[PDB]
Amino acid sequence: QTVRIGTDTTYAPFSSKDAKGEFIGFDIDLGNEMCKRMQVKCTWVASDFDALIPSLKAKKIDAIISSLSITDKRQQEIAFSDKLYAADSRLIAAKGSPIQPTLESLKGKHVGVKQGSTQEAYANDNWRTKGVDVVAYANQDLIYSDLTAGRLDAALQDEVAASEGFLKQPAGKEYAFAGPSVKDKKYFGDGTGVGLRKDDTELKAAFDKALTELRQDGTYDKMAKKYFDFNVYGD
Ligand SMILES: NC(=O)CC[C@H](N)C(=O)O
Repeated sequence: QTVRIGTDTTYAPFSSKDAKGEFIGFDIDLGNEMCKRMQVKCTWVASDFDALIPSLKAKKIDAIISSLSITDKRQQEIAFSDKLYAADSRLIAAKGSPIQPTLESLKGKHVGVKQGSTQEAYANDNWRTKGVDVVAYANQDLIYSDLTAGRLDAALQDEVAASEGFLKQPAGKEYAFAGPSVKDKKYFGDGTGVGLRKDDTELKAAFDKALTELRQDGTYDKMAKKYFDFNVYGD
C-alpha cells in the first residue's frame, strides 16, 4: 500500500533537495506521478547511490528511482521498469581545458566518479588500471565541490545531470564538457529505469502501466519541459 522509493538526492535536475529539504527533480516528478496512477502512497528515502541496490535487496526500500541506468550486470541482480529517460555519460573539466575522455589525455590526471555508478565502472576498467587517478566519491556534490576546488582535473557523470545541475548553474560557469559523450553501451546501459526486486512482478507491472499511461496522455512531456528544452527520453 506504501511503496518506499530510494533516491540519491545529489543528482540535479533528476533528484535533489530544495532549501527546506524536500525532494525535487524529474525523478521525483516521475515517481510521484506513477504512484498517483498506481493509487499507492509513496515514501521517498534518501540514500547514497552505492547503497540503493543493497537497500533494495534487503527490503529497506521497494523501488529505486535515482537515474539508475539499465545495464546487463544490474539485470542479473534486480529488475527494471521500462525506460524512464536516456542517460549518456560525458566528461566535464575547466573551460578551455584540452582534456579528452582518452587514456592518453587523462593519464596522471585526477578524475572524479560517483561510487557505485556506471561511470565508476568504466573509469576503473579503462582508466584507473592504466594510471589515471580515478577518485570515487560517495555522492556527486562532493565531485563538483572538489572540481571547483581544483582538486579534480575532470569528472565523469551523466551528461544531462552535469549540464543542468552544474554547467548551467553559477557554480559551473567556468567549466565545460570535455569532448563528446562517452558512448559505450556495455557500461552505460539503455537509459534509466525504476529498480525493483526481481520477484516483484506485480510492482514492475504497475510501474510499467502508469509510465505508459503518463507518456501516452502527454504528462511525461509536460513534466519534462519543466527541466529540459530537448528530448530527454531518447529513442
Ligand atoms: N544517480 C546516479 O548518479 C546514477 C548514475 C548512472 N546513471 C548510473 O546508473 O550508474
